[PDB]
Amino acid sequence: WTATSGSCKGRCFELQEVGPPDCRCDNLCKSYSSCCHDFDELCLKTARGWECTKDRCGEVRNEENACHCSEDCLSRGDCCTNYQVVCKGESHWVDDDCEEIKVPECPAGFVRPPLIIFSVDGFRASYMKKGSKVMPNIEKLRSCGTHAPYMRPVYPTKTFPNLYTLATGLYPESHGIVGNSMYDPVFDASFHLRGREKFNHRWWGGQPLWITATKQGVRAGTFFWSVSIPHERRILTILQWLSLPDNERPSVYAFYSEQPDFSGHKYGPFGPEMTNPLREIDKTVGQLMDGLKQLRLHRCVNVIFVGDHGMEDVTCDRTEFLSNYLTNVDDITLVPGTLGRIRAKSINNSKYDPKTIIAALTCKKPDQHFKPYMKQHLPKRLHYANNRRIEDIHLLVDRRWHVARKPLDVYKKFFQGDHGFDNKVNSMQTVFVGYGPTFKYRTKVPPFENIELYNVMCDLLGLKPAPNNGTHGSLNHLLRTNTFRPTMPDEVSRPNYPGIMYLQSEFDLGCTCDDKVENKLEELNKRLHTKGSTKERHLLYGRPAVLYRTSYDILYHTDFESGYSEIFLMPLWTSYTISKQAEVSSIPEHLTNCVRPDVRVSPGFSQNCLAYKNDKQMSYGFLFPPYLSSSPEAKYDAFLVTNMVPMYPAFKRVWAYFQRVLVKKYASERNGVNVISGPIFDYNYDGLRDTEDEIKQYVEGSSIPVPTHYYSIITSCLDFTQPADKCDGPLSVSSFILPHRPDNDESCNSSEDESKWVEELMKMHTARVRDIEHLTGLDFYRKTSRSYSEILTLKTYLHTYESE
Ligand SMILES: *[C@@H]1O[C@H](CO)[C@@H](O[C@@H]2O[C@H](CO)[C@@H](O[C@@H]3O[C@H](CO[C@H]4O[C@H](CO)[C@@H](O)[C@H](O[C@H]5O[C@H](CO)[C@@H](O)[C@H](O)[C@@H]5O[C@H]5O[C@H](CO)[C@@H](O)[C@H](O)[C@@H]5O)[C@@H]4O)[C@@H](O)[C@H](O[C@H]4O[C@H](CO)[C@@H](O)[C@H](O)[C@@H]4O[C@H]4O[C@H](CO)[C@@H](O)[C@H](O)[C@@H]4O)[C@@H]3O)[C@H](O)[C@H]2NC(C)=O)[C@H](O)[C@H]1NC(C)=O
Ligand SMILES: O=C(Cn1cnc2ccc(N3CCN(C(=O)C4CCCC4)CC3)cc2c1=O)NCc1ccc(Cl)c(Cl)c1
Ligand SMILES: [Ca+2]
Ligand SMILES: [Ca+2]
Ligand code: NA
Ligand code: NA
Ligand SMILES: [Zn+2]
Repeated sequence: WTATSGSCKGRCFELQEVGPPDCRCDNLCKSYSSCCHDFDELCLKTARGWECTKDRCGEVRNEENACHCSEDCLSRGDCCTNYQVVCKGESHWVDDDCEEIKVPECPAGFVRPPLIIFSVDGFRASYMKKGSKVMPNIEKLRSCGTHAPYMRPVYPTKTFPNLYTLATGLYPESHGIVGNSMYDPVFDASFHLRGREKFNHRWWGGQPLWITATKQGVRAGTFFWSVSIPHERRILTILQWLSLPDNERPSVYAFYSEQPDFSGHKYGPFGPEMTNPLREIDKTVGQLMDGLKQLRLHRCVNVIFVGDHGMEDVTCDRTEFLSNYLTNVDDITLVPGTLGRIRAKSINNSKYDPKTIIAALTCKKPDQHFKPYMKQHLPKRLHYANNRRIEDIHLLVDRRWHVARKPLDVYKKFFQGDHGFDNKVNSMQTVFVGYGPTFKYRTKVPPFENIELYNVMCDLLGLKPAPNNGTHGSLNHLLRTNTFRPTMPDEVSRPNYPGIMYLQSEFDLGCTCDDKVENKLEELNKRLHTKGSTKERHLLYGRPAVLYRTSYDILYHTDFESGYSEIFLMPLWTSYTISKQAEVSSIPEHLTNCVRPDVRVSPGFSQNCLAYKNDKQMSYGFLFPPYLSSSPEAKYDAFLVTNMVPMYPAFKRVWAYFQRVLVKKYASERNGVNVISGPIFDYNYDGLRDTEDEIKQYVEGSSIPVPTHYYSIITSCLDFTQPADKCDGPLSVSSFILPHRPDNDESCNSSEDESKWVEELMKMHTARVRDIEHLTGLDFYRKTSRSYSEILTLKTYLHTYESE
């Protein structure tokens, strides 16, 4: 109940919402149907439209008007945005030459440059080039300020998850807005874009920027807008708030546009009907900039022009129906469209079984346009599993397609565009431009992820960010000033450096090796290798730091270095360099089943071969590949028990092809590569290193833990004219986190030769170095010649494998 018979007189667009049942006059009152009776008359004036004209100049103030052209309007802060142009002979902001903003040029009383975030729904990255002739204000922001060619949204590429990620710096699994529609089984409640459940604060986790600001004494209202307030009124409201007295004036403002998304769903991303919405958004940017110019704020405020996601061609004929795969379709609930989420229709149905649903949806049709996953099996780069609102069964939908439960859902529900797909898909990429005194001038920056922007907005406002998933400092290169200068994290565990401490006969591991193969010259040589004489070749960027408490040993060898965990009985990391000239060899016949005790490491802290013999499901692989040994003699080191890791035979197919074929291909293409590989344990799918007591699976009868994934980080010189091991400047990286699965059901073509499917798998599981850091508690690139912020940028890089 609202007592709507209070009044908005002197209260229009108040920033502090008032409490029920009192009537409201803030920018969200319409959403709650709680505005006072006179809100439209007083706060939504439209008389005489939005523009000054020659005849209005110097008019007697008429309080009925939408905006003013009387002489007093500048001091009232309520001129139409083109007032000075029409009436005072000024130019539009867009017609002024760009001039570098070296310092804030702000009116007296301004404590800091204000931040204005201008969010555009569905603004696909390629609009910035393709629409540039019809968007001159946006083109001036872009060309004169700091821009990226695109910005990567989060998955799913839907509105609410991305806008709330922009506000919090958090992945959707952590802030809790995991889709535009959600069911929370603990609350037993549902969230939808339409309706009121979404007003309940219990859905919205993390700390959005307006709360971060408010807590730290910086004034800031929410970034939401009632859809029915026209854009011209939103702009005039912002300009009015900027005219408040110093003690009352916010420091952060948000404008939101529902375009071009609204039209893009109707017409497709490049429908001829799309030109006019792009023109109208550009006109709104022009109103804002002219308005700022009038207030002498156009060289004071920092403006961010940012989108939530792009838009793809999608029509209802490209729909897959679950009723064509499942006999039991009425026993499931599907959240449909550009992603699928499946759960049981009834919690009382004891015959519901996820394994049978997954199997019925796996590789059933030749050109099947979706792929089912248990959520823990989704690519780790999506960070889309650790929330009870995310159903266990997920469908990754191909770009341009939908999935639905039954055909009647699609015709008893027009459209030509949609979004929501994998966030690496080119059509889903969106936009970032920063313009103002704190951003750089005429500067292009590489693409980056939208999770990084919260920290930068905190930096722009002098705020300490709440804990988030950005890597603070990784976007320092966007900024002229206010950079954040992080220190590297402190190493928590220092390594042991064991020498030869055990005799062969102390081992009873059930292993064998034909290595009894028969010199002062070359014996000192082998000793030096074990002491670390080649370490500068194979550990190019320092050893990784271990950021938690544990017991581990550094082991040196001719061809590779490793950090060996006495707790997990395997390396945490193994590092090796492969030059462009390196030669690939075979595992010799006499060494096929060779495993050798490591006399530096106790039998008690070693794996054993008998466990692998007994475990009929589990085999083993090696982290440093024997195929890339530098010599027949060095090859023996590759068969050390301390280089062994547990591997399902299905996974060994993947791993062997990567090691035998792809590493050398990369070294050939990149002029040498340095590779760091290792295991990952994430049994609770939280994206974070498991402790020993979280491990759900061991090699049968043993204490050897089974990794959930295997990673590799492959580094070389950005200037590929220099070899990876003699690189003078910036680095180039690609990484992956491959799921360690006992089948290749994910790869529908896995019956074919590995050259037809393995690299496709690896691309799907591409990762940032930062993702591996979270998953391992290791910190890489500790010893380089590069600035720490540059290294943070490198750790956030994702190699996406999309075309231009
Ligand atoms: C991305 O960045 C974020 C932000 O840094 C990272 O997330 C943090 O990760 C931490 C570890 O997972 C986690 O720390 C836990 O916090 C518990 C207190 O949590 C509440 O308070 C905080 C602070 O205000 C708040 O933010 C939380 O918000 C979550 O929960 C509400 C729902 O109530 C949601 O609205 C909100 O969206 C958010 O949900 C997300 O996080 C929770 C986990 O907290 C998930 O379950 C959700 O699915 C969702 O992802 C909370 O309101 C604290 O109690 C925990 O401590 C327990 O565990 C530690 C382990 O160190 C142990 O030492 C303690 O003893 C304790 O154990 C006891 O409880 C156990 C569980 O019941 C029990 O089993 C034991 O036996 C013990 O009794 C823990 O410290 C932190 O909350 C989140 N923060 C956020 C915002 O998500 C994230 O990791 C980053 N991602 C990557 C990939 O890097
Ligand atoms: O603006 C709209 C549509 N719209 C319109 N009217 C609304 C009225 C109320 C509320 N609620 C206020 C109380 N509320 C909260 O206070 C929670 C959010 C932060 C912590 C508590 C829960 C949410 C949300 C909306 C809303 O979405 N869409 C654009 C947009 C802009 C910024 C962001 Cl971040 C997002 Cl996700 C979406
Ligand atoms: Ca959107
Ligand atoms: Ca974990
Ligand atoms: Na076995
Ligand atoms: Na397969
Ligand atoms: Zn949309």
